[PDB]
Amino acid sequence: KKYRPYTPSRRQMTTADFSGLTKKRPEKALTEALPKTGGRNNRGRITSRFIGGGHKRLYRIIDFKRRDKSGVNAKVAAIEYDPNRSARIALLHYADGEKRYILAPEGLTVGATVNAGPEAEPKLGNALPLRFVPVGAVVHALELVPGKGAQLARSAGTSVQVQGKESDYVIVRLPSGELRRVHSECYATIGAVGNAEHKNIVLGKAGRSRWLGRKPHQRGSAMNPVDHPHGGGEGRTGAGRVPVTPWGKPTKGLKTRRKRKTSDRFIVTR
Amino acid sequence: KRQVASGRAYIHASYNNTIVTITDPDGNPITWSSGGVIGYKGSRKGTPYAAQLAALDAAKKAMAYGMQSVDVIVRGTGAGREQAIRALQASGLQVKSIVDDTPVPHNGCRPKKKFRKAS
Amino acid sequence: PITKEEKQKVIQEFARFPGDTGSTEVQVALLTLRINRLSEHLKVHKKDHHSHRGLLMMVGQRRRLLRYLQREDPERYRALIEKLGIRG
Amino acid sequence: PSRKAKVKATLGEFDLRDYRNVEVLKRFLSETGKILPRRRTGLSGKEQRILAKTIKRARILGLLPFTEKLVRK
Amino acid sequence: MRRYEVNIVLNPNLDQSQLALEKEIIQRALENYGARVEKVEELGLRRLAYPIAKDPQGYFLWYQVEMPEDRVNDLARELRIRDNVRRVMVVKSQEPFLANA
RNA sequence: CUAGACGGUGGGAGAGGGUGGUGGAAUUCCCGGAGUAGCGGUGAAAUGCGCAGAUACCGGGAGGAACGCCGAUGGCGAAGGCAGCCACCUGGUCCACCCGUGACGCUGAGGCGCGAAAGCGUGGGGAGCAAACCGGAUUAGAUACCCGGGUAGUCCACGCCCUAAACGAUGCGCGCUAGGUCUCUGGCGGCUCAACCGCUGGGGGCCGAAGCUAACGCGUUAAGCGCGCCGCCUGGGGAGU
Repeated sequence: KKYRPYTPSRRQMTTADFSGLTKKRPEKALTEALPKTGGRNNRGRITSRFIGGGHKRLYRIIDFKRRDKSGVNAKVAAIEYDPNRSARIALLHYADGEKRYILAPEGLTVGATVNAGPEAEPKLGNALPLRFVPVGAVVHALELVPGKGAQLARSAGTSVQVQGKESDYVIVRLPSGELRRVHSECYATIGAVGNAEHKNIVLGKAGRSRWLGRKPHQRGSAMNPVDHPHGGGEGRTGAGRVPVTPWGKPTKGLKTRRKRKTSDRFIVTR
Repeated sequence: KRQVASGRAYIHASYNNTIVTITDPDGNPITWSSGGVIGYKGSRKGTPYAAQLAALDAAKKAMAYGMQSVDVIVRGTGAGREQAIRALQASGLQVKSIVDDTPVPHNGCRPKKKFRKAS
Repeated sequence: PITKEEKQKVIQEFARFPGDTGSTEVQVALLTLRINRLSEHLKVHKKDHHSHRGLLMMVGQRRRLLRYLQREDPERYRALIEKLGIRG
Repeated sequence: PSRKAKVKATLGEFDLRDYRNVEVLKRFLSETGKILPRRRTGLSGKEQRILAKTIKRARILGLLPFTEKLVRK
Repeated sequence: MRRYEVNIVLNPNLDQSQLALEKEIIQRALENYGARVEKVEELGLRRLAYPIAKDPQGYFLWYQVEMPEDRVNDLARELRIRDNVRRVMVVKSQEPFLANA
């Protein structure tokens, strides 16, 4: 009884609890193609990760933003949800050669303009150098790759405030990693998310997604004397700050040193 | 390494204690001195005697690098700058301004439980 | 400007005799007519209580002239009802 | 009781809004940053009600800081 | 549209060249902006008060016009956004008040 | 028919409201810097931070929330409640010039709105401080008052209760009965006094014959004189069972 819009959150019905999905869409026929791709689940003569890993693969396809531009004039109209994650994915337009999925701020009916050109339009735009951040509203297209540029693919967050301008030239915050001023020299598409919260919005029950895309997990403690200690008591656990094969359940920190994060401090989470 | 002679001193003051600052013509300090150095803080500190023996320690590491002329300004409200006054010319120094001010939040924050209402 | 500028048209158009300074044609109409830019105070200012009740004094007049036009001359009654409807 | 020098509105070539030829905002103003209450205000209070923001602009506009300096508080 | 009053300030460090260029962008907003223009005077250069932008000095200007309400929420942002302009104040002028005069 | 109610012109007043950028003395701290032995805090002390550089001092930085001075008998305000620049929108308010509609109205268990701080939930959020919990310490005893930390919390959206030494403890409205002391505010302008003055209206502390209580005292904003109607009280406890 709050956000936009229709969340199948059935307040206890019949084998379909408080769901939560979709929105509006013009409904597109079906995607024209899907370069390269391949698949999922497992790899390298083995398998890896025993959590999730359903049926439906691919669909996502690349989304190379702006590698060139120099003068384009686009338009935008339709749109289409598709990648592995519920996040929509826009629909772009133009008429030159390729398509390249493009990003999508908030939803639109029948209009727009677009230019993708350094100094162009207040509204929706694309390609342009980086110093262009007076206010720095919703981004939803950030990226780290000089010639390239893409990154994110999720309807979660996608909104960063840009810092000032001092030595070492560092600015812009990031989704959820507090205070970590990153070095920067690229671009994005600056636009909203469309159904922000809509990314981890609850489902009814279990058995219509976890198989149907991903896989059935909520486990722990193998109770396996061999490499899995957790398991061998009257029904308690006693001591043992162990997770699995003594992997340290607690923080224990991790990656540091590194290229970057050598002048990109402050990354602590609460 | 200065030997400028004509320097200043970011004097200060506070209730419980007080701490004097001695810097150069533009800001960079030096060291520090006080009266509550040796055993004098619990109940002892309840008197300006602290601000008293404050120069009788500073001169040790201050009036050594040629400094007999210091600016003088009042900062903060101390338990007893009165004694600190004795550290005036009585110690072979110098004075400058009679300026006496102290910062205070014009409700800029949340002080203690009580801080408003009249009558 | 808010005085009677807009009301100027309500003189040779929606009014009584030449110079109607206070008839139904130019009475409660101004109220509903004001709603056009009145509900405009709802984009934000939704907390501006010092203006929201400023309309509470017209809640009556808006539907006060009833037992006088329907219960007699239907003219001043359905004068322009079919242009605003009743009970929303 | 008792007050200070005779202060009010002798001249009038000025204006409580024009900046190109600001005068009273400096001369008749407090030797401190304290927004004139009524006494030392010189004028009274009516030409101060809105005056407050008329000069406060200077603050955000860098034209003025916060307050000045004094003695004996 | 009605009578207004705006004042813009930015980076004076640049010579008169790159310091009075934004004016051009305003010119396009004087004729090519629905209505037209009004009057204009220039404060020239009046020191602020306390240091800002790490410098107690600067250069100033000022204007006064009339413009489309819609383009307003973008007219002043147009230049305030960049690291240049940092303070702006649009005010519908029409009948302010005078110190008994 | 216009005294009431109602809308017009022309002006004015402020902490009325929703939204957006933020102005800076702020104070906890991240870091470098100068670089000594204590800081802190009680009426006497301490968990803590000390030999890792503590206390403090210059700068670069993260931020959240608050808005001194004006501030006083002040204003807004049905009231709750509200004292930084500007803007989109907006509420209630003021006299003169009457413009006209022409009784068109004041109240009213029931509802709709408000819904003092805090308290519920979803997501966010975190500097300062704070219920639980926890320390040095009072004293015989101390889950009080000192100090030292910190979670929900004090914070943005939205959905709840409907409450308090919520008070002019006195329900809205009209007419009326000596005035004065003083204040924020609009207007007409008297030998045009160039620092003035009268007259008139809105809000607000005070004094009194008189009327009223059993007073204190209300005292021009009436508890003095009535009225158009809803409310409650009817010996206390137990009782908001």
